[PDB]
Amino acid sequence: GSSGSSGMDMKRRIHLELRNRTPAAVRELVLDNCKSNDGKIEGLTAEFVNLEFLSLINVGLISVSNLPKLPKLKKLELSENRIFGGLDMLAEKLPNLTHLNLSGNKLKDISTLEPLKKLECLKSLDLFNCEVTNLNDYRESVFKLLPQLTYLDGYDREDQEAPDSDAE
Repeated sequence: GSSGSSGMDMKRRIHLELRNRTPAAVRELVLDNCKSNDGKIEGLTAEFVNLEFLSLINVGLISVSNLPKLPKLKKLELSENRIFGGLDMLAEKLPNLTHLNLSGNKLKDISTLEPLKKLECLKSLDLFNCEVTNLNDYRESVFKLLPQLTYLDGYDREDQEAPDSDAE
């Protein structure tokens, strides 16, 4: 509720929130400081279809198959996760995924963004705290693979940091 409490299964928490109103009537819901089941979302329900803002950090997740079909959700905050690879389910699940943070994940290669080529909407992305960031010309090793990408690590092609307001 008011005082952030840790050590609570996803579903268990999500419930405390729904108490306000249907899970399909919500728009912004931060599911941070929660406990997932062996890295398997056992709460998030497709009902969130409406939801647009989804914050997932320090949740200790490894799988991204459970993720419900969210054709609306455009922003997906993901950090401090154990996502090594297999970012394909996101291409189909979130076909309109524009905002996606991949800083901190267990991505130590470029192939981890192979299935990301399908998504021609990804405007902004972050891959900080990753071995891939070290790879030779990593900045280019990502652009060449993902042409649709406009922003990389905050900065854009012109090497100009992203905006603050009125940002789609």
